[PDB]
Parts: sequence; structure tokens; C-alpha cells
Amino acid sequence: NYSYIDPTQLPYDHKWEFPRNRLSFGKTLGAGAFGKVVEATAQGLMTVAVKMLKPSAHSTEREALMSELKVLSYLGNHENIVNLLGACTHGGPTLVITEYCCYGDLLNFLRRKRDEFVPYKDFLTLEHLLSFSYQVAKGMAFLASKNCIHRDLAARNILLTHGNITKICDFGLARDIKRLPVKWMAPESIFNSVYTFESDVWSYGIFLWELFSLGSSPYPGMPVDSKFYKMIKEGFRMSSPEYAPAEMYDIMKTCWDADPDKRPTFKQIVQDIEKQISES
Ligand SMILES: CN(C)[C@@](C)(c1ccc(F)cc1)c1cnc(N2CCN(c3ncnn4cc(-c5cnn(C)c5)cc34)CC2)nc1
Repeated sequence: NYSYIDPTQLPYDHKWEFPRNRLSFGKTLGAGAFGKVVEATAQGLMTVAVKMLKPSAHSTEREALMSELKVLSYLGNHENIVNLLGACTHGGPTLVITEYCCYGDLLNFLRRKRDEFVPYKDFLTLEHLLSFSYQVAKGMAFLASKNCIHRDLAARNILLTHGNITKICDFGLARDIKRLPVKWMAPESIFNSVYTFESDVWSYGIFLWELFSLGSSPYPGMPVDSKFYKMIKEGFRMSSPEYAPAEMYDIMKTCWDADPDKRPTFKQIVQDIEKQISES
């Protein structure tokens, strides 16, 4: 007589419905063979992003897009996620309208800032990197508090907008807890297809390594092959990235514990980074 409420089973909430012909589409923000995200103007909702599938997409991607709409509808608003603003469902393919983040993804932002960075006007600083790590931890703590896992946390899925605010995007693989980004995945996810709050924490560790290397690719010179899998399973881990303070590398190392039970929670990570910020 007692059941979990699965957000993907709930009905669409028509409060999100927006007239389709009041969108005016602009530049491409992301694209693949079966879908794209475009900038648009939305009369009566301002600048927004619109996620949509291409006519070649199969029914599985279409179901996945509606599921993502339903997860975002359930989660509610948070400063550190790219929030749902509206949807178009009647008489056409699903359009998911989200917030537009004017500075794009953090991976590309960090990479173009390498010549304008001090590791301590218009410069990226260590204070900014600490802030970004704090905000992403706050956003992931929010997801976990709603029993949600993201499953593709990476610097490429963190966007930057005004006020130096970072926002987690792309909830297409996000799941409620009752082809794959292998180098960001926890070993139990690779080996046993198991995803948990603790495997999101592993990915956050990889994200921190990206952050404090200003966007370097993880495990450089190590292709995904049988040798990569054995080395991760037997305990190989990346070294401290070049700009990480010792306290942040300590967080990374615990995020990468082979035992999920020994990894920190996002709530614990938030409180850790909070103490580091106050010490500054
Ligand atoms: C990977 N998948 C396979 C797809 C293709 C997909 C899957 C299913 C679909 F049905 C449709 C598409 C995909 C999903 N997601 C995204 N990204 C793109 C970035 N995007 C943004 N969202 C809000 N604002 N914003 C501002 C900027 C910005 C500002 N300056 N510059 C230079 C860029 C970028 C964004 C968030 C999501 N791209 C591709």
C-alpha cells in the first residue's frame, strides 16, 4: 500500500505549455545527429534555450526527452541548475524551454581563459575556481536532496551565466532513485551498470580535476581500453591537477574511493568547501 512516486510516471503539468509560434529560433548552442539545442526569443514568457529532436530521432530519444521534461518539472527551481521555463507539446515534437546561460559551458570557458588566469582586471582567479566548485556542489546537493542522480556530471555540462553563476545542464540521463562518458564514470557503474548518489560524487571528483586543470582532458594519454579498465579497478587515480589547493585534491581523492560507502556526500562536500571559502 506504500510506493515510491516515480517522477517520470507523473502526468505532464500543463502549467509549462507555451504557444509554439511565439518562439523565434536563433543560433545553435549544441547539436548531434538526432537533436539540437538552440537559442530563441520567447514572447510572453526574453532569451531562452530550446532543446529539441530532429525528425530522424527514434521513439526512444523522444520518450527520453519527455522523461527529462518530467524530471525537471518535479525538481523545481534552483539557482545552480539550468531551470525549466516552459514546453511545447501539442501538435508537434516536444520542445523543452530552459534558461539561457550567456557564457556557455565551463569546459570551453576555462580553456579560453588559460592566458588570463592567476592561480592566487578581467582575469580568472583561484577564488573563481573555488566558487565554481562550491556552486556545483550546491546544485548537486540539491539534486540528491530530491533523490535525483544526474549521471553525466562533467565540466561540459556546467554552464556559466551572469554574476559568475554556474548551472548544471543536460538532464537527459537524470534518474530518480527509489555512448557513455567512461572517463567520468565510477567503477561500479562501468563494471555493473549501477548508478547511485555515490557515483555522482565520483563524477564530481573528475569535474574538480577538470576545473583545477583549466579544462584538461582526464587520464591524458590513456585510451579507453582493457588496460584503462584494469588500472582504474586496481586503484590508479589521477594526480593533483596543477592549480588545485591541497584541500581540494583531498576532496577529489575521497570522491574516487573504490568503495562508494567511503565517498563523501555532496552535503559534506558543501560544508567542506564552505570552510575553505571562509579561510580566504
Ligand atoms: C548531446 N545531446 C545529444 C544533444 C545534442 C541533444 C540531445 C537530445 C536532444 F533532444 C537535443 C539535443 C545536446 C544536449 N544538450 C546540449 N547542451 C548545449 C548547451 N546548452 C545550453 N543551455 C542553455 N544555455 N546555453 C547557452 C549556451 C552557449 C552560450 N554561448 N555559447 C557559445 C554557448 C549553451 C547553452 C545546454 C545543453 N547540447 C546538445
